[PDB]
Amino acid sequence: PRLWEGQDVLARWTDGLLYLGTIKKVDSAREVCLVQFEDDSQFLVLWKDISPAALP
Amino acid sequence: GGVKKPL
Ligand SMILES: [Zn+2]
Ligand SMILES: [Zn+2]
Repeated sequence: PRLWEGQDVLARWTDGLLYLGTIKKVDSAREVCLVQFEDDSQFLVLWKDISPAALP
Repeated sequence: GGVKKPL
């Protein structure tokens, strides 16, 4: 899958800035992921705000 | 999905 649990990603916050995050659980039906950030916080992030932290 | 753009 293009996204998976434990994948390192870049996620856009509402400020418009990208943060390094880690995916914890993916919900393909809602195009949403659980992402945890360097402060251990967790958010739900729409797929359109997620990109892999790795080039193909 | 993403942004819908016209041609
Ligand atoms: Zn910690
Ligand atoms: Zn979509």
